[PDB]
Amino acid sequence: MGPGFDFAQAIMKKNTVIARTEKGEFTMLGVYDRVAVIPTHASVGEIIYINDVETRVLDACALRDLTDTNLEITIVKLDRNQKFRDIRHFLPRCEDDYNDAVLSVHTSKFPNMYIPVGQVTNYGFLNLGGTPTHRILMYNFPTRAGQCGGVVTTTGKVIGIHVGGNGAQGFAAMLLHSYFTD
Repeated sequence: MGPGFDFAQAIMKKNTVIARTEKGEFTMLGVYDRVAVIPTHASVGEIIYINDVETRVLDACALRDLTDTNLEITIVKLDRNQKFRDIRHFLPRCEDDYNDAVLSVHTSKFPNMYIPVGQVTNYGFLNLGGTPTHRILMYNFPTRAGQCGGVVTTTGKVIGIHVGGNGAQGFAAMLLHSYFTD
């Protein structure tokens, strides 16, 4: 409908796949080469389905900060025959608050879904499903089961992936440029 939805759509059309694990279907953001991200609660194993194709997992790393606190991001390298467009230059370098964000989801259940979530707070600590979690972003939208792995963007920035909600608020794990240096 406007420039926020335009940037979100451009990311969804080239940099997402549908990932299936034993714990469900997730929106999965591809970042560069064969490297993608997914919430750690997806429990990635040795094999994953990517757009309903059986795919070997070459590496999976559940990120934690240097306090050894959960970040809820898993970085996955896929045994896929095709690279993602490199979008690392759209990742923030530092922890920050944002205005006018969009949460975008693409699954069997929720295809071509875009949600204007508004203002995003650098919330920090969250007890997420019983697990102490850092670098959480918060937005005042009643997000639901099926939106985990959804991409959070502003115009020109890919800032996080949706990891949970409390019925009134939604929560994303930050994406930082430093996670994807090579």
